[PDB]
Amino acid sequence: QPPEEVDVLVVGAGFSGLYALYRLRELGRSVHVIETAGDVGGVWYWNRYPGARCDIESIEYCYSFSEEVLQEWNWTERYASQPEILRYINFVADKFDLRSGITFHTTVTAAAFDEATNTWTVDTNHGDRIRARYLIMASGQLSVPQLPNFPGLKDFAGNLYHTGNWPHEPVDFSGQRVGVIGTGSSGIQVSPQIAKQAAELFVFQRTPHFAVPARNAPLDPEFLADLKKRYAEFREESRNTPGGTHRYQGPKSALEVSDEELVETLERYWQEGGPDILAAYRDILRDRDANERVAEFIRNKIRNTVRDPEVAERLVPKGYPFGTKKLILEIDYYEMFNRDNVHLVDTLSAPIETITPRGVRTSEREYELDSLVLATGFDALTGALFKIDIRGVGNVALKEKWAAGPRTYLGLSTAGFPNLFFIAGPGSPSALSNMLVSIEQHVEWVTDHIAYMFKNGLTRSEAVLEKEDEWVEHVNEIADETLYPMTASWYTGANVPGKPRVFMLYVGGFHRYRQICDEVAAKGYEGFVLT
Ligand SMILES: Cc1cc2nc3c(=O)[nH]c(=O)nc-3n(C[C@H](O)[C@H](O)[C@H](O)COP(=O)(O)OP(=O)(O)OC[C@H]3O[C@@H](n4cnc5c(N)ncnc54)[C@H](O)[C@@H]3O)c2cc1C
Ligand SMILES: CC(=O)c1ccc[n+]([C@@H]2O[C@H](COP(=O)([O-])OP(=O)([O-])OC[C@H]3O[C@@H](n4cnc5c(N)ncnc54)[C@H](OP(=O)([O-])[O-])[C@@H]3O)[C@@H](O)[C@H]2O)c1
Repeated sequence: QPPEEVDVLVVGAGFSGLYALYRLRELGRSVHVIETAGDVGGVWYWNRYPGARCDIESIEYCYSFSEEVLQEWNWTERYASQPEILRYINFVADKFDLRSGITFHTTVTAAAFDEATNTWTVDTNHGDRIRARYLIMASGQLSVPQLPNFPGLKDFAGNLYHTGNWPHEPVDFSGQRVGVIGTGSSGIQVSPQIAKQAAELFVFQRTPHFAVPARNAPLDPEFLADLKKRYAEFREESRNTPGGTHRYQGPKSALEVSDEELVETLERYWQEGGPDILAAYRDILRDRDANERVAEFIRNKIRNTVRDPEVAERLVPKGYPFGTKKLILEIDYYEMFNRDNVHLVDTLSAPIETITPRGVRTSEREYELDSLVLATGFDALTGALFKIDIRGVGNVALKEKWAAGPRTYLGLSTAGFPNLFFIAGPGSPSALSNMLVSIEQHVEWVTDHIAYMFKNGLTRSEAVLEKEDEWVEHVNEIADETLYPMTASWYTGANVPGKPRVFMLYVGGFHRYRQICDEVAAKGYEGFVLT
């Protein structure tokens, strides 16, 4: 139940928030968190759908700031399930007594910067008004569920769910005719789970996403114990990579190798599982012909997965470069379509016309359903800020500054909004990275800066408008040497009608981005106006 005056206010208590809280306390600053949720966790509190699971190996997707935590915590599986990750987060929160720094059940609704006093005034739906010198937005990247765009949702007679705001008490689909709309990551995890309770499962595909097998496995406790001996060293290796994990960076071009070496090299990634295929050859993101060679191996893998070819070809991702939507790890998802209580409804060929109260009508036919699950993604990267009335200098709304796309210096800050910091968001590596790496560096960097403002008795930090401008053109130029901008993904805002179609992330790799952030801090925060 919030203070009235705080050195730094933080929004959200997922990985970013909790680290921010801890580190700002270690730095002898007053600090408080405001969080919509009932408890700590962010995505891992929200997304309790059955099947929810990490894409990055447990040993990678975790904090490194605390040596004790590395030592004590025991991961059990190659990819943590959501409850295990939530346990981890609750564990870390207990260990550093973080909850006394967090007001739960409370959404921030506006914030306005008082040029008179170099300070932010932050409002909430409960009615609290807090005044802070610095505002840290740790409100995540995928934290505002997107409904799909059509009519008669309100009308549906059965039960309705978004994966991203799933109920707390487990949901029973036993006996039910169930429909899932969305075959993203969330769709692909949640479906094989639902398929096991329900009498009939209908899967509403628009564009096929690319997925490879996770080959999850138990985590050998010998190996864990071993790794613990050199944990910090291992983490440090992950921090000096483009992607923030131990993925091997293929030195070769997917064009230079023969077909035989191609198939044989990719068959090895396929047996092993996980995302490392993305970096099998250096030019898979940089050259349509390179990418198409990998992409085709994948599609055949998918064809040979499903007994019936008609069904199989509808599962085959067509239209766009492999790796340019999030690459998805599947567990028994394609196998699922062999079960005869599962049906793939292709909405490319037969659009969804409306939801009726009895279910879902396409142009071809209607589908009667007792339950319907939306796995339809999130208003991404900007979604969550946009729900807060954030006003900068001159009373400029950020919602408007950014209306043609996010405009940031390093992603960390935007000009015209002193003392405002975005954690792991547009302008930065963000979700193109093991996010615990992207997130730890940002918190470190932001909180170093705040510590350093206080050390030097300064009170106003602002990004310089031309540097912001130079940063944006830079983010776009590098995006444009890759294949990313070419496709409609949440990365480009394309999953939301009317959202400006810009590739929003920094594609240079984490290591490079940190280097830049470091040279910047080294020079007294070049590109900021400090007063
Ligand atoms: C299902 C799912 C799985 C994921 N898998 C991976 C993965 O495998 N690897 C990876 O690297 N990343 C993945 N991520 C990306 C994910 O964003 C990060 O890994 C990380 O969990 C993000 O944490 P965060 O602190 O940035 O914010 P979030 O965990 O998104 O937390 C933000 C918090 O702020 C709260 N909040 C938002 N607005 C307000 C408001 N106005 N007032 C008060 N509170 C507010 C939200 O409720 C939320 O609690 C996944 C994302 C999803 C959605
Ligand atoms: C770690 C891990 O495995 C994990 C697990 C879960 C999430 N995550 C992370 O969060 C991000 C989101 O993944 P997600 O599943 O929640 O959402 P998505 O990826 O945006 O796909 C939305 C889906 O719904 C379909 N769709 C959208 N609108 C539609 C419409 N109007 N009509 C009909 N269909 C509509 C849309 O169809 P299409 O043709 O591509 O627009 C697509 O099928 C991920 O990338 C990860 O970063 C990670």
